[PDB]
Amino acid sequence: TKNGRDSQAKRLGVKRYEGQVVRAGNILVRQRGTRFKPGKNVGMGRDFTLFALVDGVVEFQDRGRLGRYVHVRPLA
Amino acid sequence: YRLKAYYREGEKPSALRRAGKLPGVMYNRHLNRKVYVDLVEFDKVFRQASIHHVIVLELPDGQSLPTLVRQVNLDKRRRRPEHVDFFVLSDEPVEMYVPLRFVGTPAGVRAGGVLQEIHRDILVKVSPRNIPEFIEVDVSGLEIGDSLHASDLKLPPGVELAVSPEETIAAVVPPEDVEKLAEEAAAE
Amino acid sequence: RMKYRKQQRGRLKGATKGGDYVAFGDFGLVALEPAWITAQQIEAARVAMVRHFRRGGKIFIRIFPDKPYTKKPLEVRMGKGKGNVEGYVAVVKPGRVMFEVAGVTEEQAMEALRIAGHKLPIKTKIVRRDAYDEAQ
Amino acid sequence: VPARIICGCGNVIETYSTKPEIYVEVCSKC
Amino acid sequence: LLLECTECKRRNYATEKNKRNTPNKLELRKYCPWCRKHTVHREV
Amino acid sequence: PLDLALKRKYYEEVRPELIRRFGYQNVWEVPRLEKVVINQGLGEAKEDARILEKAAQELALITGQKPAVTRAKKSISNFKLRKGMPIGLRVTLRRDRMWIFLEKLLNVALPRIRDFRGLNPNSFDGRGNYNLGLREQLIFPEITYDMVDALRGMDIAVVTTAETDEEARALLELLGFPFRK
Amino acid sequence: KFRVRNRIKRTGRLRLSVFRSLKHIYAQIIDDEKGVTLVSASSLALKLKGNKTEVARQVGRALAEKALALGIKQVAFDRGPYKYHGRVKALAEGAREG
RNA sequence: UCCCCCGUGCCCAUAGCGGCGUGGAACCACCCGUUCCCAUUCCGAACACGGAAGUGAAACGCGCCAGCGCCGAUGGUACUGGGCGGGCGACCGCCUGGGAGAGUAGGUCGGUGCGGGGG
RNA sequence: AGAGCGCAAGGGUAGAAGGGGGCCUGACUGCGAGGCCUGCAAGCCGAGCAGGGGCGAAAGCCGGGCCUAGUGAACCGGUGGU
Ligand SMILES: [Mg+2]
Ligand SMILES: [Mg+2]
Ligand SMILES: [Mg+2]
Ligand SMILES: [Mg+2]
Ligand SMILES: [Mg+2]
Ligand SMILES: [Mg+2]
Ligand SMILES: [Mg+2]
Ligand SMILES: [Mg+2]
Ligand SMILES: [Mg+2]
Ligand SMILES: [Mg+2]
Ligand SMILES: [Mg+2]
Ligand SMILES: [Mg+2]
Ligand SMILES: [Mg+2]
Ligand SMILES: [Mg+2]
Ligand SMILES: [Mg+2]
Ligand SMILES: [Mg+2]
Ligand SMILES: [Mg+2]
Ligand SMILES: [Mg+2]
Ligand SMILES: [Mg+2]
Ligand SMILES: [Mg+2]
Ligand SMILES: [Mg+2]
Ligand SMILES: [Mg+2]
Ligand SMILES: [Mg+2]
Ligand SMILES: [Mg+2]
Ligand SMILES: [Mg+2]
Ligand SMILES: [Mg+2]
Ligand SMILES: [Mg+2]
Ligand SMILES: [Mg+2]
Ligand SMILES: [Mg+2]
Ligand SMILES: [Mg+2]
Ligand SMILES: [Mg+2]
Ligand SMILES: [Mg+2]
Ligand SMILES: [Mg+2]
Repeated sequence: TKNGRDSQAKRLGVKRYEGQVVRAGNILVRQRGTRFKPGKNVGMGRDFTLFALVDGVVEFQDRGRLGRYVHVRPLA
Repeated sequence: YRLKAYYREGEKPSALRRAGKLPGVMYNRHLNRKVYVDLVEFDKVFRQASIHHVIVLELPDGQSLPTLVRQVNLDKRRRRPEHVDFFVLSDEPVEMYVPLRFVGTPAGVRAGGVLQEIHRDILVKVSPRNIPEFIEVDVSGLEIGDSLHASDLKLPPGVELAVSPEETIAAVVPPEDVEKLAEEAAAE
Repeated sequence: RMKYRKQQRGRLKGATKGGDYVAFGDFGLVALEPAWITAQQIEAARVAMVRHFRRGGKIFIRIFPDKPYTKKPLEVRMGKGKGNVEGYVAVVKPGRVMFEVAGVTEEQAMEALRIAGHKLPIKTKIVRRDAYDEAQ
Repeated sequence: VPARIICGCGNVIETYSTKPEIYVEVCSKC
Repeated sequence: LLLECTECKRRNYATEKNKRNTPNKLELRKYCPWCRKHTVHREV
Repeated sequence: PLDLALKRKYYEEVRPELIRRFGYQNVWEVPRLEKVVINQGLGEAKEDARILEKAAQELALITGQKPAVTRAKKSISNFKLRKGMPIGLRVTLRRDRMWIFLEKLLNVALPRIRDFRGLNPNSFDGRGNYNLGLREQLIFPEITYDMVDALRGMDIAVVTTAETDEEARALLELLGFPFRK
Repeated sequence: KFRVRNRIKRTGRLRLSVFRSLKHIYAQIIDDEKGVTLVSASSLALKLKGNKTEVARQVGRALAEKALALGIKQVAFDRGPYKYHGRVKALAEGAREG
């Protein structure tokens, strides 16, 4: 045939879940676009990687129209 | 028509059916209650009954209820009724599929042709007093090639058609035979 | 037709969606067993129908072969099947209504439909219309 | 500037535009 | 294409890629050297 | 220069002629001209960007306003076009300079046309605006004979607070448009 | 439009929402992340005259004096739907003057 | 406290689409004008400044209808963690805990913050 | 939002990542908390510190391009430098 070809698995998804402590920089979610959005103490980078901006717990916001966000609710 | 209803609570919906009682439910803007007619009976009732004529339903509450079958879930795999929706009427206008009696033999069917009958019934907004045991259809001037729509109905007094005013009701399609066994063979 | 080439086999689960109610003509023919029915099978019945009752009513065929059917040519294992020898089939679960006639007598249809189920690779029952629908 | 339309047929409209010397003919007057 | 930038009156290169026939014969973009800071960069 | 015939024509003549005809209730609801767009389908000057300057500077003295262009978005392969590049002149005129263009239209442009017959009455866009074609733009005053290098065509457009063609029909007749009955 | 507002909010704190009417020029200092305004140095519908630019500048010193007596200091400026240039401009401009 | 307006966030179409109505004192819009700051691949359409008079027509604000849209049970089923049964087989069935989609009944012309002006 | 987003497909997307402009070269140097991914080697994301810059009034944004391909250990050797 002319098939049987493919690209190695990219292991993407939500890396931290709601209610996990995390340090600064922790990748929070790896993603195909903005399947999720940044938000509170949560930056994002070239690939759309979301990541903690300060240690603290993670939470997930649904906002319909506006899309889904992820934040760290800091504390120490 | 009339059929003896019963009340239902905990009983295993499935264990019921083995007994013979087709479970169901009566509900309307104010009412919603678990029940279960009897199957052998519901058959006979609903055979003629269906969802045109109303059915008043008797509970051991003596209460005669002004309801008709909103919908019935048939079980796939050899037809049978699963359970029954019973819309309690009151008096305010209510929508419902009222029949259609197509009367007269059209120009089509005569010179060979076929009774195509898109809607063997139609949905109309109406109050319970008007249970128009049917509607007439002047199907006779119809020809193979022609079709009577919705905007062409003998509407009884006080009744308003709920469907789109342009839906087709029936039509007259050609027969079908062997001027299409030769031609349908090689040509394709 | 269209779409793309060849397609998985899949299984034939419970009779689920596979089934319903007469929905045009007077009488119906319904599937008891699950099956891939071939176009050459449909069409085999279709004709057997009319040819039986000439200048006849209207036969509605409500099953339709969108499944392309593969088949390697007497060799061994290299790639997917050339396929398509039996061309296409219709996935048909227990209870599906295949054909129904209209414009006919009870004994016209109780025949036509009878013959057809013969042409089919499956066990079938015939149907009326009782009342069973959805309305109010 | 004040554009005079001395359109040939008998008329001279003092309209606005470019060049007061607007030679014309067969306008609305005829 | 292999393009290696150069500092004026000094010695320091940079990572680059000029384009073949494409409109680009001479390039003069700024940057930032180690010794001192910021100085005009010619191709060569 | 905020004044002219058509400046007042609309007012001390057409303003009340409309209040009678249709009878409003408020000073603004009354149909007004307010936007004259002038367009050119120059797929021709695809090649010569020179002839692009002529239709432009000509447009200048006829429209009494600086001209503008617009290249296409998904250009016709077939008729020598592809992407963002081509040409289509366009020049919206508003305020008073709009009027000073219109006065030249129904009192100079129309009266000297090769067998002008009357503005096609079907040209109303169901709503309250007008669009009509012209071949020779030399029927304009400033345009001299020995100057035009080719018969470039174009089409004008006039936006009106009109909400229906009847209302627009009346509003153009009243200002002065030579309708083909 | 209002793209800007999104861009500002991201920064963190203390938006100065300069609204401006054809005769007026209000101005809130909204602390988002709770949905409350801190100061509200309006203008035409407050007290001050009728000259616009000089008005804006004056209402600038409005929020200014009103602010420090509370704590504010982040110039964070909602250059709202109006492009910073004139009335809006002077506004924050005075808020800077002191 | 209450009522209307203005700026602005929160809920995310039960906010919306479309239709009738209404408010100009205030507030806001449209509005007068293009000298100044400032502006258009052309235009004071948009941005901008200075601002009589006029207007609530457009816009927007508030209401009122359910045609579209949107939300949408209950009952039942499909499916199905776990446990099993029949038959010779594609498959079919029970026990147990979970349980839809679609469809009916139905709802819906919003809910609510903080601040500001006005009786 | 079915367009567009250089190119496949996909996920994303106008409350722009898309079209147009004005100024510009951060297609920076020195680094790098902390993670994703993973047998190894490799690949990936990255706040922030310093230096000196760019656009912006400013909050701020810039360590190339909506993203995910556009590649090759080590040896040996070429050129330029301290
Ligand atoms: Mg493989
Ligand atoms: Mg970054
Ligand atoms: Mg990027
Ligand atoms: Mg970057
Ligand atoms: Mg005919
Ligand atoms: Mg309806
Ligand atoms: Mg058989
Ligand atoms: Mg009124
Ligand atoms: Mg809040
Ligand atoms: Mg109104
Ligand atoms: Mg009124
Ligand atoms: Mg008034
Ligand atoms: Mg000037
Ligand atoms: Mg109104
Ligand atoms: Mg209310
Ligand atoms: Mg919906
Ligand atoms: Mg829905
Ligand atoms: Mg449900
Ligand atoms: Mg549902
Ligand atoms: Mg509010
Ligand atoms: Mg609100
Ligand atoms: Mg009072
Ligand atoms: Mg740029
Ligand atoms: Mg590290
Ligand atoms: Mg690391
Ligand atoms: Mg950084
Ligand atoms: Mg720095
Ligand atoms: Mg410095
Ligand atoms: Mg950035
Ligand atoms: Mg870009
Ligand atoms: Mg070696
Ligand atoms: Mg070697
Ligand atoms: Mg070498």
